[PDB]
Amino acid sequence: EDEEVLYKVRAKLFRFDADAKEWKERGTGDCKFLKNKKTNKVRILMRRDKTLKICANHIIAPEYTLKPNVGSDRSWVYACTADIAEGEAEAFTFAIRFGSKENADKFKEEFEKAQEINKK
Amino acid sequence: NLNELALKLAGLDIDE
Amino acid sequence: VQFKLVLVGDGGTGKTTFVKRHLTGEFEKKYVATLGVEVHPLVFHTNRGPIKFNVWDTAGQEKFGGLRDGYYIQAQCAIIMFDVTSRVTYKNVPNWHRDLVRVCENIPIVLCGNKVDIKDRKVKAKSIVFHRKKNLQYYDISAKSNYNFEKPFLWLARKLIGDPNLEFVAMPALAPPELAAQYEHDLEVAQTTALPDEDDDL
Amino acid sequence: DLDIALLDQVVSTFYQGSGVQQKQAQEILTKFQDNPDAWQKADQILQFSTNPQSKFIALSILDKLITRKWKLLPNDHRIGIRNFVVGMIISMCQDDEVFKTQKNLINKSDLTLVQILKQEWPQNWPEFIPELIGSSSSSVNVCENNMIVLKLLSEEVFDFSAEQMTQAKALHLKNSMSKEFEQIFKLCFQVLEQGSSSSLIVATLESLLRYLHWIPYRYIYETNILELLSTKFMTSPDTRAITLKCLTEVSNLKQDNDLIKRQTVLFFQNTLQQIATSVMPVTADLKATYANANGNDQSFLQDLAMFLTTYLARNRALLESDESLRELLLNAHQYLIQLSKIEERELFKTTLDYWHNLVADLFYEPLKKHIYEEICSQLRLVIIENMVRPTIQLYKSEREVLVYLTHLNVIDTEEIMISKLARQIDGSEWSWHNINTLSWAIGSISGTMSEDTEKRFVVTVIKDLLGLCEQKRGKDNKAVVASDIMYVVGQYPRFLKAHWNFLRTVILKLFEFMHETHEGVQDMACDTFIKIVQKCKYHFVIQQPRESEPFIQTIIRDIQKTTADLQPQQVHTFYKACGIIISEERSVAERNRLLSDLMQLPNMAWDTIVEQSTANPTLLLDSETVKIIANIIKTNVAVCTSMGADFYPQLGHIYYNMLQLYRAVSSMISAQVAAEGLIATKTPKVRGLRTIKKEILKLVETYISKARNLDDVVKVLVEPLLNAVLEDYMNNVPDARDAEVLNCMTTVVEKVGHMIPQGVILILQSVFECTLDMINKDFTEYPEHRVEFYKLLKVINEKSFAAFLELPPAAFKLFVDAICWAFKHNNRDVEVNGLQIALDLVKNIERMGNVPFANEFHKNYFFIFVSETFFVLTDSDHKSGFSKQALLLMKLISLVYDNKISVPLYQEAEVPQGTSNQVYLSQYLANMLSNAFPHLTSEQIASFLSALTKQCKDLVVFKGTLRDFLVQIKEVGGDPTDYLFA
Ligand SMILES: Nc1nc2c(ncn2[C@@H]2O[C@H](COP(=O)(O)OP(=O)(O)NP(=O)(O)O)[C@@H](O)[C@H]2O)c(=O)[nH]1
Ligand SMILES: [Mg+2]
Repeated sequence: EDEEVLYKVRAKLFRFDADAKEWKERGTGDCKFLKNKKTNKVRILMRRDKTLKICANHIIAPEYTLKPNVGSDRSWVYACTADIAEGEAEAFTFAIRFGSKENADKFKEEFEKAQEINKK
Repeated sequence: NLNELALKLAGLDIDE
Repeated sequence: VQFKLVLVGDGGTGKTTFVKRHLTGEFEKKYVATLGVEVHPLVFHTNRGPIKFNVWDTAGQEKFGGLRDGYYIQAQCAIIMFDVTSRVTYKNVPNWHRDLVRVCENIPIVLCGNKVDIKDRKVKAKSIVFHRKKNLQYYDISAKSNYNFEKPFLWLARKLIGDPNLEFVAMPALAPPELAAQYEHDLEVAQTTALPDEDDDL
Repeated sequence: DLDIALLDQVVSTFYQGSGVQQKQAQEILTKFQDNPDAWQKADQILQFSTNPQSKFIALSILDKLITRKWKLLPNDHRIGIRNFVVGMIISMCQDDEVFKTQKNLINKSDLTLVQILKQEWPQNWPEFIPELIGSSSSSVNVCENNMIVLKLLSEEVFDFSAEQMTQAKALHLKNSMSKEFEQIFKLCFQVLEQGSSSSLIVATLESLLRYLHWIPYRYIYETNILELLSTKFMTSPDTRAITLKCLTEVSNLKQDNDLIKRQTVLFFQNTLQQIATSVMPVTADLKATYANANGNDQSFLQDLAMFLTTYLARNRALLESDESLRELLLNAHQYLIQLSKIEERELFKTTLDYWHNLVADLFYEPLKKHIYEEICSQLRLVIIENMVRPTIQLYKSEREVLVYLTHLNVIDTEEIMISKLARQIDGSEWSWHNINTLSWAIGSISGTMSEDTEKRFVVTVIKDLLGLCEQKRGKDNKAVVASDIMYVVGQYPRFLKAHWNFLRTVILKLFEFMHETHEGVQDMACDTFIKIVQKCKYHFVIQQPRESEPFIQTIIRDIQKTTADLQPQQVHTFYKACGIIISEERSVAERNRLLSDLMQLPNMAWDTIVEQSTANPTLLLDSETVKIIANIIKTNVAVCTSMGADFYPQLGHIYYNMLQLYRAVSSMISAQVAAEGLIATKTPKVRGLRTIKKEILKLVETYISKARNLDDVVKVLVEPLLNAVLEDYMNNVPDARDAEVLNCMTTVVEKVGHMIPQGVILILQSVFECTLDMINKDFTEYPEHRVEFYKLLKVINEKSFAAFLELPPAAFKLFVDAICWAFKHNNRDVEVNGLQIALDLVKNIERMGNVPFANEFHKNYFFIFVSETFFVLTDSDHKSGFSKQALLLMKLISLVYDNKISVPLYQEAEVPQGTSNQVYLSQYLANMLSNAFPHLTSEQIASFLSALTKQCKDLVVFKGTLRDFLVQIKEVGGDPTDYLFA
């Protein structure tokens, strides 16, 4: 709570199992953009419903690129290099889906607005 | 007959 | 502070899928019959500290039964699982309970009816009564929609710790940290693969 | 041989270890257990080992040897293992350290002894029971463990025998224990009266609980055992829990004698006095006790609720006449009242089932309800405060009880609800949760008061509920109350029907709430609107006094501004609601024009689009145009849903263009599959196109399923539909075929299939062979086509069986393979459709008579069906369909023992001429079972088949013989005389 909530959205997060070519669910819950009041850096923290376990915890790096999935108008895919949700910051290729195309678009703007702030 | 009640509910509102 | 949990039930009811949902958040669509037993460590965070479950996911089918009732030794809590879309899995619940309370004869047990997400429900609510005289706690659960999927563990956690007011709480979030082209290869293959369950609400 | 010390480390790495080390010790401990001759080394582990877990695992290896290969052993192995086990148990009962710290091992040892008794007792062990009772006087530890032996024996013989042993074997054991019980009961009663070891007393009671599941009644009522359970053993918390379960089982036992009645009153009297003085008084708040969860309080409170309800539901009448028993009766019910306030839902369902039993009796039986006036008065508040949102099943039970209580006394129910409402207005009990539950209660008793009392009650509740909304600030607060008002007014239709001016105001208010952006309000407004329409349809279709037109015309004409800010799914509900009203108009021309006016907006949008899309089109690559089309069709589906046969004029306005749109959408899906591959079927653009096709099919299915003019269905509807959908299905790649096409054809065939024989032939030709190849490589791919495939074959086999006779012989052979393919599914819907099609098929062939087709069918496929049914019956992987398998098998067998198969089932070249089909059937079956189950003896197979065929006209007995066969194939050496059981 040493942060401020830039944006909050309901979403379901996927991780891609390379050695399988299948997507795997990782969590359903509230996805939040948290900007730290001390360092002004913004991050992704997403907790799963009821158990309240973290399934996404990484910095919105300005290097990351949001690209759509072949079979979804309401999803974004991006590669992540340092995620510490289970401990140990490892690289993942993530998909995130929302309830509508309106939210997936609104996510894409706030994700870019947070990417700017992150480098000042 | 009860138009006394109908006009109260016609006034039911959620905003303000 | 760890407790051993035996998970028993007929083959296909959802024991293995239910545990994978708590360890990785994954939902497995394929039925790979568990062989003997798979032991997994599961940890929850409560207002009374962390609690760890040594989950002994046992085998439903008899051909893969393994040790059978040998897996139950020194268990501290248990989950009996059945299929609300399969009458035969509920008919066998007294068989599973009979083997279980011959080895562990006063441990807290939860009875779970899985797959309430499926419309064509075959075991109606009013018919499920076996838990009443055997002092079992019952929950309608679904590993696919995550309906009541935390209730069985929260109940066992409250009995083994001894506080009826125990609750699950939020992990603290550590601050996140801040020659690669094989990442843009495995990326585009990820774009080529459609996300599963595109019709679901979320 | 065995390095026993190595074993004791394998087992310890398994139970107490972790990681890959435990996973490897796991897979080798299983390999040791399932070695077929590891039982020979159980000799050593049981006597040399220091680890009790190894002695447990070794007793597991013994149990599998005893249950399945006992009678194959040489005799002196059978007595070497017996004498051992008996000796090991005796050995562990004198060591007071092993008897108190190794309970798991002694119980597993007693179970293994009981497995031997099942095989050997009493025919080869007549001394067991008299010997077991002499040993009981030698040691308190042996007396207790012998109670564990007897408890486990009663369990395996009476409680878990029906599935595990043959009817003859179980009957033999039940008779054996019944003849020897007078001896067991003498010892059990002695231990209970002479004390004093608690661990011995509890083990005795836990075995008495098992006996009550059948022992005659004279052992309980004609001894002093009832006063012992109802007094001496209720005082100590060690024996209390199990004693309560025994008195619960006694309240269900096998009753005219006037003295058994006083004993049934007596033990109930003693039990609840002990509860009053030794546990807690009647006024204790059991809600807090249960919430604190101290010790076994929760388990005890659960057992008290089970004991009270069980006894009260059976013997309530024994306490209602005599006035000396009145305080006992109502005190027992006051405990139930206190138990009913415990917040634990599974327990609440237990007591609520009894309350239902009670208040039903008071509502029907005379001169009863005055006894329980104070009980019922409390029960009223208990349920009003725990009303759930309308589990769906728990609400119907809460409503049923509350409705009964309102009939028993309207006036008290009315004031509790008004008092609870006032305490909401003053704010002492105000909560979002508390105002919702109160509304659900006020809504549930609707229609039970008299019409004029209900009138005065509704206005009082609605009036005061309106002031609640005026007084609250904030939308979250006003939205909760506004929703509860609409729920209540929707729950009282009989009041709305008689006061049109008030009804007119509510609807205009729901229309107002539809422009509200707040969460859930629009969903509440639409749900309440259609809920009011179903119950007051008539008042919108007639010209209400002092207005100029039916209110439906007013609703229709400004439908665009009324639904202007709803979501499409909410708009579809609104149109479905108007369709309900329009169907009330029974003048055809007046109904058909209300239909025209209602469909005006979607008909206008439909017309442009067909226009500016035919001529083009490419417009259907537009994401937005596809959405506009789907919602136009969906709106038609909504209105057709509630109008049924009255929808036909609107269907014709769009039918031919809709089928053309269906064709055009079929092309573009095929185009983008060709341009981008199979992954195109997952893309949003193609998924929007498949939605148009699925929604078009749904509209046609919805109409035909409800059509009344069946001549119109055949004449104008079927033939343009078949041309549009069948060929497109047949010539698409399997990953673009819509399984809804099968479902549509099922609805068509089910209603008009008897009138379209050539149409059924063309349905089979286009979908049978190509869908069968989609689903005949595994049991997984295309679960939707799988289910719909066999729903279609089922109805075709029921309604147009001639279609299967016009199949080429190679295709008919594929039909039979698909029916047997369905047998082997574990998927429930596929498997029962499969067995049904087979059963419906042999009856279809039976009613053909003595004709070449019927004869050739029996020559080619009779034994295939006999053997495929025998396979799923005896493989333990399809036990959910045992009933349908047994019945299909019985029809197959009876066909031969009634000489309904005229041809010989064999080839003349393989058996003496003149041999009856019955004799060859017993030979084919005898050979088949011998190759499939080689460990069966020849006498087993002969006696089983002898019993099975002479019983092929008695299903219940037939099933018992199949069940006996399923037990004997799980072991070696079963007695063939078990099939003479009936
Ligand atoms: N619709 C639905 N399917 C479920 C649900 N839970 C599990 N399944 C499905 O049921 C099937 C059985 O999965 P599984 O977890 O292996 O059951 P099991 O009891 O562990 N089998 P076994 O006892 O032989 O090891 C899987 O295909 C799974 O997708 C559920 O909640 N809903
Ligand atoms: Mg499994």
